[PDB]
Amino acid sequence: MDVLYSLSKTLKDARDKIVEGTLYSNVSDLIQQFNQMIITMNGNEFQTGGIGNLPIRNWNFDFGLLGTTLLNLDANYVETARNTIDYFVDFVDNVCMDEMVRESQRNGIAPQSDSLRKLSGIKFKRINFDNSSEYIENWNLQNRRQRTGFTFHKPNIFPYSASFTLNRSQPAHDNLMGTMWLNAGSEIQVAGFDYSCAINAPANIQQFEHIVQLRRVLTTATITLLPDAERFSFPRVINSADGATTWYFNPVILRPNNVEVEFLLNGQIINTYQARFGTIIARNFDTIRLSFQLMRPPNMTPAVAALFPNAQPFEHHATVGLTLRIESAVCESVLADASKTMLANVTSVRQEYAIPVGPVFPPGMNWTDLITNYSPSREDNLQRVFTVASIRSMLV
Amino acid sequence: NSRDAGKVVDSETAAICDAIFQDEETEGVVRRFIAEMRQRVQADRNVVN
Amino acid sequence: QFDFRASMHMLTSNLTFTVYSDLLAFVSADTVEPINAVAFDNMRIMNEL
Ligand SMILES: [Cl-]
Ligand SMILES: [Zn+2]
Ligand SMILES: [Zn+2]
Repeated sequence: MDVLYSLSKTLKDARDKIVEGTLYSNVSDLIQQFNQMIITMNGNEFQTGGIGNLPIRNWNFDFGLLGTTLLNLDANYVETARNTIDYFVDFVDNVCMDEMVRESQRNGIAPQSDSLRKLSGIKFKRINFDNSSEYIENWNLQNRRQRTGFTFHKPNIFPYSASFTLNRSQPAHDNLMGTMWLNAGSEIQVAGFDYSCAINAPANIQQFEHIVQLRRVLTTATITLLPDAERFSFPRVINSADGATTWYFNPVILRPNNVEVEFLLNGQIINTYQARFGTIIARNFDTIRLSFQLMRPPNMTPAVAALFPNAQPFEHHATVGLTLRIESAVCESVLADASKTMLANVTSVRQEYAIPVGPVFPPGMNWTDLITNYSPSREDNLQRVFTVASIRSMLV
Repeated sequence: NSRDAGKVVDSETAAICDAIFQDEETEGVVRRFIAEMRQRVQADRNVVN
Repeated sequence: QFDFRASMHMLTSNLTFTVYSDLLAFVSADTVEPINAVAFDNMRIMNEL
């Protein structure tokens, strides 16, 4: 992986720095590293395999070194370097694609493709040089069992889930108490509804609790909390739990009462936020507990009092909401996020070559299924393929 | 003035290079290039630059 | 004015070769016995013997 990344970085530096008119001293060390790479790769036969519709490709390396002959680089030098760089970039892209499409249950973090297994030999270790990218840095640190994290903007940590829980229900679904929620990507939009508006509650208070167990621990997370859940504030016709019938939801939004957001790690209260809205910081957590109360307004204007009678039928159903958005976080494990293209790149490569479903990832690299059952083997394979994809993105 | 066993063609080029190297008004980059510029002899290909 | 950038070139040639003049010196040429010499028609030039 480090040798593959070093090949990619050397090629990127060659493409960026070996330009017409540049001083010889701007490329001396680069020319040395590039010639070392050429010498190391020369005389080696590589094969990128035929998994799926990915074509079998053979790679031969017999390339002359780059001289150091002109004070300012000219067009001939750049043309020769470009020829060599184009061949090497094609080879690296094919190796990255071949590695991206494989997976293993046991040694998911180890190289899978023949080309990358060969590049892991001692003879190619000379190619290795500066490993500065976030993913290669994290890879190297993780290989040494050092604490390191990936920074995600809007981490895709919540598997998609749009469902409800009815705590009070009837066959006619006209006096309902429960909770709705959408957990999607970095967003948790939850709502608690009471059709009776807590008329018969012990203190005219109805308690709602939403617990979300994150599949990986998130640290240094910045989160936006908003009182209302816009997704559950309009009338809806909702299928029943079994799907036999459909019930009616006619929300009227009230201010959530005694809002408490608890970010827990190992069952301990790491962060607590009471009636606090806006931007909050969760240090290090793996569970979110949103507890909020629907309080029947003790004092109502005649219209409000008309909304909520003392008994059935209930035409307007009192709903309280909560919106949580993880804007950014740090996770020791790789995750899909809004700003990076690693999941997209791997999925596109697998789809465009009809890679048969393996024994590790879900079909089509479905992110909901992946994160839902984010096992250690899946984590290893995902980290490997994401690192390969990040390496590939430097050239393709 | 070569620091890497450099060679040049011809002796007149050597005289010119020494004169430019010793000149005080020469650019530092040109001086370093004279000190570093190298020939390339590929005996397998039967080529010399 | 003398400009180093405009005057520094790389001259390329071969490392070494040997130039030959008398090609036919590379040919070992012998002849049949004159008694057995034949003409264009594959018969002996002189047949009276
Ligand atoms: Cl955004
Ligand atoms: Zn953004
Ligand atoms: Zn139902």
